[PDB]
Amino acid sequence: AVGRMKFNRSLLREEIEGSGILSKDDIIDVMKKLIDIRNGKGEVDDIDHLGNRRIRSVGEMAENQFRVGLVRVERAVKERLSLGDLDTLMPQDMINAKPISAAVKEFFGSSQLSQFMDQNNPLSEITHKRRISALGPGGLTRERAGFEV
Amino acid sequence: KPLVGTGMERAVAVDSGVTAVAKRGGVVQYVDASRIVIKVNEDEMYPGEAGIDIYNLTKYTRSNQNTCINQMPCVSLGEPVERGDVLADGPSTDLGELALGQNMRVAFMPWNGYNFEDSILVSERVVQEDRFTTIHIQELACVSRDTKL
Amino acid sequence: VDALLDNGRRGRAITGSNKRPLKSLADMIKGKQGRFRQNLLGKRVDYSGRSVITVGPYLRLHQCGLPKKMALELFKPFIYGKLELRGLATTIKAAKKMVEREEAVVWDILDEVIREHPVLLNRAPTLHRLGIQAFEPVLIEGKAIQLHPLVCAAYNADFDGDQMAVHVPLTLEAQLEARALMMSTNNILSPANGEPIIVPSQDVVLGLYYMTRDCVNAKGEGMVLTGPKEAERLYRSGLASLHARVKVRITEYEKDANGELVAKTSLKDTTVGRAILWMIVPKGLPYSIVNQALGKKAISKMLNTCYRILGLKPTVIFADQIMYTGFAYAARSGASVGIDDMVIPEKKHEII
Amino acid sequence: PGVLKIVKVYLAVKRRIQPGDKMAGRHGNKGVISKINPIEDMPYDENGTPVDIVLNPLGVPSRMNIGQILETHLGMAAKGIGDKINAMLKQQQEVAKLREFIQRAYDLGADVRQKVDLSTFSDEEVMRLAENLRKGMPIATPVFDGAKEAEIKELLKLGDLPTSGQIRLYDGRTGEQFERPVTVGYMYMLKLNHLVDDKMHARSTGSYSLVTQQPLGGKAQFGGQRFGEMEVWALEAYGAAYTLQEMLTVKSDDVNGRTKMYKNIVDGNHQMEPGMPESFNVLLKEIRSLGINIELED
Amino acid sequence: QDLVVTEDDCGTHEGIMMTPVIEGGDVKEPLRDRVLGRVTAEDVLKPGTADILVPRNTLLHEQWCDLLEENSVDAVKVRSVVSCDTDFGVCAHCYGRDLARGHIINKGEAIGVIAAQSIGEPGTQLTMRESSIQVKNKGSIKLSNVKSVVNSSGKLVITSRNTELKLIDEFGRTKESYKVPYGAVLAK
Amino acid sequence: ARVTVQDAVEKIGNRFDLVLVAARRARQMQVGGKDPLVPEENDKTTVIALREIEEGLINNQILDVRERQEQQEQ
Amino acid sequence: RQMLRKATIVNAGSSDFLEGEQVEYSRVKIANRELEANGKVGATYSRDLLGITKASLATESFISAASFQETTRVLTEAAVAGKRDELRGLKENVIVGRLIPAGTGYAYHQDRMRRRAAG
Amino acid sequence: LPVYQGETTQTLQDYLMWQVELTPFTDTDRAIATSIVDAVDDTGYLTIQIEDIVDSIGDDEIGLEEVEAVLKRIQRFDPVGVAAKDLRDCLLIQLSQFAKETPWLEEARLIISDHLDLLANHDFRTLMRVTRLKEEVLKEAVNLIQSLDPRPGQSIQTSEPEYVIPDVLVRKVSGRWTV
Amino acid sequence: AAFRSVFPIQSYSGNSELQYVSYRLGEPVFDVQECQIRGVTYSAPLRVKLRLVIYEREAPEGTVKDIKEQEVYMGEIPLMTDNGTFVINGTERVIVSQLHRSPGVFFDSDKGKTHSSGKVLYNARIIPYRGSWLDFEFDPKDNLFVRID
Amino acid sequence: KDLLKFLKAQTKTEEFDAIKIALASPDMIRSWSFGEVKKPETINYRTFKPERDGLFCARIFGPVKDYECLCGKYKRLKHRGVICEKCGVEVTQTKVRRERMGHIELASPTAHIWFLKSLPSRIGLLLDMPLRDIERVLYFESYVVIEGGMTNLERQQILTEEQYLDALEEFGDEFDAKMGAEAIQALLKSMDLEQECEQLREELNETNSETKRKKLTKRIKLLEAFVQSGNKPEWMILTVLPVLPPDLRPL
Repeated sequence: AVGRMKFNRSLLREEIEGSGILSKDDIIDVMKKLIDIRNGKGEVDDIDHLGNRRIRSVGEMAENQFRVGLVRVERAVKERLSLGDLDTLMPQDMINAKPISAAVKEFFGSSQLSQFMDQNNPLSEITHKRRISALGPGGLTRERAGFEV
Repeated sequence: KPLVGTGMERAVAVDSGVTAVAKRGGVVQYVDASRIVIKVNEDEMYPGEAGIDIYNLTKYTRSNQNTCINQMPCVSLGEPVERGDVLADGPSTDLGELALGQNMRVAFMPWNGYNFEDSILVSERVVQEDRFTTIHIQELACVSRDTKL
Repeated sequence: VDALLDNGRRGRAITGSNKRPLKSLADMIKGKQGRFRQNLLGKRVDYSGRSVITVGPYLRLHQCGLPKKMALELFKPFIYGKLELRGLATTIKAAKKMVEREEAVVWDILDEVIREHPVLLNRAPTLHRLGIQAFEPVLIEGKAIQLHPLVCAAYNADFDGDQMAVHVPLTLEAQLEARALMMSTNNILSPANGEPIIVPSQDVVLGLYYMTRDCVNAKGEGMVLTGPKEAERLYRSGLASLHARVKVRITEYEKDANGELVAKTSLKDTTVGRAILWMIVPKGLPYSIVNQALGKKAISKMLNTCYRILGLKPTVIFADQIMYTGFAYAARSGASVGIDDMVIPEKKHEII
Repeated sequence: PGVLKIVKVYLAVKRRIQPGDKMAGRHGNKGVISKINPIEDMPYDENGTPVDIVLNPLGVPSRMNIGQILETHLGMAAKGIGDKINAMLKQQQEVAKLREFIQRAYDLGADVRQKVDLSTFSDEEVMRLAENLRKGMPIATPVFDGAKEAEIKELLKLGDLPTSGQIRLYDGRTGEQFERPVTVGYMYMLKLNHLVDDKMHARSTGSYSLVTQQPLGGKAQFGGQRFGEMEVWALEAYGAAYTLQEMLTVKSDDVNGRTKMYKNIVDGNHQMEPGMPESFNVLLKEIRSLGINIELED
Repeated sequence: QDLVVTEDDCGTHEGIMMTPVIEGGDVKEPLRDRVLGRVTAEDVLKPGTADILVPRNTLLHEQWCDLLEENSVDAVKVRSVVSCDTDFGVCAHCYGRDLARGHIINKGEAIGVIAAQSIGEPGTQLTMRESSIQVKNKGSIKLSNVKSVVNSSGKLVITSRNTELKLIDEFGRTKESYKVPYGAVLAK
Repeated sequence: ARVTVQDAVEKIGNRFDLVLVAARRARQMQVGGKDPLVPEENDKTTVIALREIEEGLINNQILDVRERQEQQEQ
Repeated sequence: RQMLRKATIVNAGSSDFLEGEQVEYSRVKIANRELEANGKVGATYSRDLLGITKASLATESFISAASFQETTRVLTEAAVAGKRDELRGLKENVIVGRLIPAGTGYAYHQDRMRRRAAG
Repeated sequence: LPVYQGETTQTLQDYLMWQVELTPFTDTDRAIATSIVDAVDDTGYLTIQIEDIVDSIGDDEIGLEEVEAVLKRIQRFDPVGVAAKDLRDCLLIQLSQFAKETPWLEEARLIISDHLDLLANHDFRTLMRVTRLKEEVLKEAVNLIQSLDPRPGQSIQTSEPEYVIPDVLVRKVSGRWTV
Repeated sequence: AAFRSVFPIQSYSGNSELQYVSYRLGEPVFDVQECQIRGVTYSAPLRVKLRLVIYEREAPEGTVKDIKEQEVYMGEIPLMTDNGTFVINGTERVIVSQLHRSPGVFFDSDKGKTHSSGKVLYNARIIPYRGSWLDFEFDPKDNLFVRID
Repeated sequence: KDLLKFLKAQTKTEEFDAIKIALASPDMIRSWSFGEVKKPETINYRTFKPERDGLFCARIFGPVKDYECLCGKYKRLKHRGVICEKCGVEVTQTKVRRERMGHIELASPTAHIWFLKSLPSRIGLLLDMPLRDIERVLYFESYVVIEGGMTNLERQQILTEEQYLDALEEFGDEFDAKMGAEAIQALLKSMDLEQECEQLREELNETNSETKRKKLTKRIKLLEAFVQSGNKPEWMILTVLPVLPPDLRPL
């Protein structure tokens, strides 16, 4: 929805509130803007500008992992309900706490961002809690490929 | 705390969260080497709550960096304690200040060339002055490892 | 049978239950280490442990500082052989028990062994031949080997956190090779550009300049004498380097004849430090060559001139005495610093 | 399931400084512990105060960091104020008099913040605070809004300290009054996570690993630091073929010839036979075929 | 890896002559040490006519340098490696001492071993960052084969763009070139 | 012990055989049957060999001549 | 001096009508042929130099230059040659442990060759 | 990956040979020591005596005397009592290597010499009566003899690994054992 | 939001649907100190009252039965500490912060030496927060180049 | 062995100067060949005993861990020439275990594309001619014409399996069909390229152009190089192959 808002703003669409879907009208407007810029219509974007980056948070990462697990969970639920729908069982025919817990563990520990606490100094600890970096699944994807960054 | 200050050290010690805050406390009554019994005033003593604060912290916890983490109280007994007040000083804590540094009186003038550009020269009295004595903590675990034999 | 097409190379050729194919006999001969095995063999080493950082304020360059703790942690075979030859190791287990006992006589035997065989060390980075050198090692009982500031440039380091090297020229040929090429005093000037590699880059030259210069003219700046007691007066009172034109009977036995020195009596007025430093150096160059402000580049130039004139051993001796005397004078000054030493001109308030 | 039980045993180790330590300072300045002499060697002050920590002056101008100088001046001021307070306590000066002195110390300088003594802290609170602050004058400075250097000089004067701090000394080895009266103070130092003892590492003949009989296995135990290809190249640049070959063969993993080598070393022979390399033997054994490269030499 | 000191001498008068690096305004590098510690070819002759400065094979330790500086001769043909008539290794007459070894490099040496990193030494190197004519001091023209043609003005236009002057103040030493294109006119 | 090695280089000139001569004299002295012609001062055997070589008494021709004389005398 | 090797040729000159032959090998052959036996045997040659990475391909010690960057093709080439490594480089001698004719190794290889001349 | 991994006498066999090679011995002496060491059972004693090794070689040069001398030189090298060979003299060698200043050392030596049969039944009283000594007089000696380098490496000498391929595995899944 | 994303689960025309009423979070088992000493991966159980509703076939939304009583428990959630730390496997673990480019299309240039022909390309990159990333470059031949993922 | 020098003979030192590495002929492989093993097992926990004719098998790949044999017969380091009747393996020092790679014959070759098509077909370029066809000459799906003058097919004539069958049906016993061991390459090794070298030299001399002078003088130089070598050209796909020594294949 923020991505749709940014797309609308780039299309100057006043109704920034949009879905994650795409439309041909946006593509046509984008092609027109690119052609105009080729003929001269504006300046190029700038990643170094703070207005060009959308950071993510630990709660946000946890919610992302939770939804990532919920996607496969809903897929399995639909697959199970498709076959043998004639049953009045409690909502536990596909309630798999193990996959959810495993996804939670992978999100929590199994991540480069994740690391043990560094209380070498309490200030050092706090700063390590105050860490800000682009490395990970997104942001600094590759240590190579860039110098002005 | 080092002789000099920058003004944020007490706030730094607060924010580290290694000490114990007197979370709704009024007076420190029976504080032991690990057993701090602190009585809060009846107004602070929430209804159904005695306002009696029991603190039992981990002493000399083996640090992840193999260092030492211990909580040292500064109050003994029977003292009117402010709510949310730091109770026991942690590592690198002096009067509630996070200062991992000792101001040693010194002089900056190379002498007999015994000290080069990157050298440190100290005296025997300072060696006996026990300043910067370090307390590391190691680890050693064993397991049963049940076997068929 | 063919060089390739083995281990199911044709069609199926992967390991069972392993999506990664086994070391196929289409590639078994090349284990992928091979040439890279030989190269990693070229880049690897074992035992002869190393790594240290210390400053050898003493221990003149014809020497090397070696921590006594880790000392003989390798020389244990040499020490045991020494004990057996002296009989302190009647048996191998006797030597092991004595080593576990660590007798002071064991320390003495190790010292005797070291007095015969120097050691070789190298720097952290691998840049030039200057990082590795051979000098007379000595037990230091310290935690990091301490090196005279002489080879400061040689290791290409800055007395900061770094790891050194430890070399054991076990072969007699190895010992001779180290004492010939890796020998520290064997290497003087930078063979690369031909320029003199060795030069006191620290405040040693600053101490010399303090010696060979005057503030303006101190008390008794006009003192006239001969020179023998100049050390006493300069150290105690009556004269200082900060005084200018302290008259001094100058006599340099310059090698006027072919390989033969000739002296002559002058009366050069100077500062306290310059005249003393003049006596300190050798006899070859004129006192005027010493008589200067004693600049760092000038120090290097004088070093080159002496090396051209005199040779090696006198040059090494003069360099060592120079490091020592520079340390001494630098101590004599003290020379602390402060904010006021940086005086900002105030006219910039208007030029700005 | 593998272990029916697990037992963790914890041991804590103390640590004093050792020769070659790692001094640290928030003024960026880093220091390596060099040597500690008898306190006699330290130059005596005017009050006889022996030198404590000596900093090599030649470094500071290169750093362009006055933070050393600022720390010296401020720490000298704090230590002197604490000295005055302690002298008053030893003389057992009046509590109100000590409060007035501390208030005069605090209110001096530029206008920053508000504090009034003999009016705010309880007399018991004041006494406890003074006893707490019995080793120096507690100070705090803004990151970008600090005090004045002239204010520092005035504080030094108020503390009976030289405003620039410059002060001569009498030597500790010969007592000689060193020139250039030195400005100094209570300058902080810190320690580094790297420490001297752990860095110590050496070996003669350790335990061979499961690969190539080399010293390894992920233990800082008689390990053998891998040589460098540039390092080996420069070793060749020594031209010491006998020494280079020793580095390759003795400083290696093959313990097979180590029997002959140890026999030579114990006998003092210190000689190794040419033969064929263990890798050369391995390649010759793993010969895809024979050779048509010429087989003759010196 | 091919560096080797095997040939004691080349025996061939062919070589390379070294001259001072007169780069930019003046001599960016004088020819007083460029090949000082080298034994030249028979090119050692004094600036005076019929006057020889040194023999064919002779390394200018320190005295030949002084004599050459007196004679103001800027160049002489000298022996060199590769040109060192060896075809395997090099002439030691074209190898020299070049280091603390006062005598020339011994047989079996390898300056290429001493090389290979002499260039590599600047690992700390820094990278990635005809009208206005003036003379330095007194000096001659030394057009250096500049074709002169009848010009519109009363002078000889540079018919060849290879118009490179030279400011030789009093001897073979020169100050600056001040070369000009074919579009220039000789104002002096 | 010796601080600098220059006299051996001067007596040799090639700067390569001097260490070789020192090692060859040292091996013979350590194995036995050889007597140092220079007065010993509790130093290393290679040190004594280098000192004797620099004195002008040990070389690659004197050693060979002595070896030949010893072999012929058997 | 190392920047150039394996010079290009045009005329056979009774030696070979090829390109990229070692300039030193060609010169030794010319000295041993034209002056010695057949002055008419003179091959036209054009000296050439190129990049070092390209120069990595050509060498003498068959063991060498193969590990340099790639060997499977290099092994195939060396086998198709059957050519002599001859311990051509001192790096080859060391990787084999042979007396690298360097310094003390120079004298070692020299005495070893003196012996091998007698046998 | 030529030859996997291991250690000196990983299966209890090469430490003795390495110690022997760490000592001066001739080619025949080294061969006799190797015959003693390689023919050492999993109990650490020499599995095949000098006679068996000589017969397998069939060489008169490696005689019984040479093999015995090599074994005696390597009787206590690394560890003490290697190639022990029906270890009765190896116990005496361990006792002699142990300092003779130990109490009741003469009593222990007398017990180990030929009183082994009496102590085999553990009849200490009958053994003392046979030795004409007071019962438990050599109790310290008897205890020391018990603590006398049994099989030298003993358990370390016992590198007897475990191998098993049962045709079934009874998991006993919830009782009524699931075969 | 995350639960509502995967909240509706239905059968393949099986006349079955799934939903959730409310989630009950299980309280922590071992104390943070107790878990830490025990080394257990400290967490908090999560139980979501699910809603399994069975619709009678041939009955349009004709529900036959409801199993809307299953508190679907899906593992345990590791609570961020009061000190904020994560307690992965008991380890005081910290996951680093992530900064990513703002979702949407960015009108970039991607011109210059990248063109390697002295042509200024008009290459705008669409960085949607989900789905394939996009870039539409203006080729040197004045032809827009579209690349999907 | 008197053992007075067998221990001395165990350690031997060669000059190891100027190595020899190149191709060979199958006879030398048979010299390097020592034994034969059949099972594919590495190690067995049933008895913790060496596998019979398996990987690192007894009587193969060199000596045993101890001088004791795996069966136990002739279990002594003194025993030098005594070979255990239960299993014929070296009861000696284990250096031979690495120094004993084995080789089996089995008389069937295949494509050595590892060297034949190394980089840009290193050996294929040297072979030139129909390089790809020479690589596909085997397959055993061709049986190309090997000889036969009565049939209208060359000695070096291509005849795929269908082509070979049609030739056999038409010309009868008038044509040959090379396949199998080296396939056509067996005849090519039987063949001589001296005429090919002369033809390539003549073509380079005459057919001289931008492409005409190319790839043929290269072929001529490769032919001259092979002539200078002269080894069994059937070495590309030979008849024997090394077996990993027990101290060549680890765990």
